[PDB]
Amino acid sequence: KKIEHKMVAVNGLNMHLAELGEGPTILFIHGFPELWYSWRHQMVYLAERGYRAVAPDLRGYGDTTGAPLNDPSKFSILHLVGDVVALLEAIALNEEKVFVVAHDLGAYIAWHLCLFRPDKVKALVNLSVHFSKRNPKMNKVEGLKAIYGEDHYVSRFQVPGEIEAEFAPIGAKSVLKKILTYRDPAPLYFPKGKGLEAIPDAPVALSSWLSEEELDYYANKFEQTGFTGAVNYYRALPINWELTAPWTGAQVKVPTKFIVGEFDGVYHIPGAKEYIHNGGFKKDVPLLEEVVVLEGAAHFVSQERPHEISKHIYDFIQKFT
Repeated sequence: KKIEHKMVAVNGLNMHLAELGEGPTILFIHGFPELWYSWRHQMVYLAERGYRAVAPDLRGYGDTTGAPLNDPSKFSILHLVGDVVALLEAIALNEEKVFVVAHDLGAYIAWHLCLFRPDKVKALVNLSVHFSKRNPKMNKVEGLKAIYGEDHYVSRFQVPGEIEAEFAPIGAKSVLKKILTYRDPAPLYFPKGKGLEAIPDAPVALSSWLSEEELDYYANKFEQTGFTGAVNYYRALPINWELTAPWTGAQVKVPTKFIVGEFDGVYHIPGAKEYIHNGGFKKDVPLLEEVVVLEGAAHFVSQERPHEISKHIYDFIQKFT
């Protein structure tokens, strides 16, 4: 029983989907800059325990085709939730509700799926990115720029072609290696012309979870696709902010478990810890169960602590039968 791959017509895309197992569906939604492949350990673990694990490559990523790279407006949170809703209708026709597990920008998508269509989701496991209450004063790009300045990765990703040109002489493999193995709680910085020089390196032994073969899987895909599709998600943040104004004050009503690594940059955004632990998060997400912080772990928890993540998913979703 190997992982099986197929292509599915969804919301104007030809979407690549990996799938393993039979039983109730768990949809796994990857983040940046990742692929379905980031869920490899979880898919095996949950498939072995009687679930059908499905992990697509998102719009602009891997083997999923059809989104115009030159228009970041087509990577809005509304497009992305549209993709997911369409995917579910296509592949989980007889399950009114499915389990969802998501990481990073996937978790951002998943929060909005749950806001827009709670009728589709049975329970949610989100990793790294907590619910963000929409700030009426300004968009997230402006918020983060005001705090961390123009070199902050989100700011540097904004102008089309600028980050792509920065990465071009470096090559996908080195960029991915540097990002995947990053462990410092500061956000990533890409000062113009400096390549990867503003990104500190951790001791090598701390990235032993990533094999060369795993790294090559990612690098091979991104060499082909480039980074534009992925980076366009961040270029859409300003319009996402405008487009989500209808949900000011709305709660996420899906049962949820949130898990984050101690050294994850998003977890160190000013105010985030307070929001997460001191009640704000629970107020917006009333069925949020106790938050989990993984000691000694950074951003890519599914790959860095696969057993801990797989087990946390399993134990949570077992509560619903």
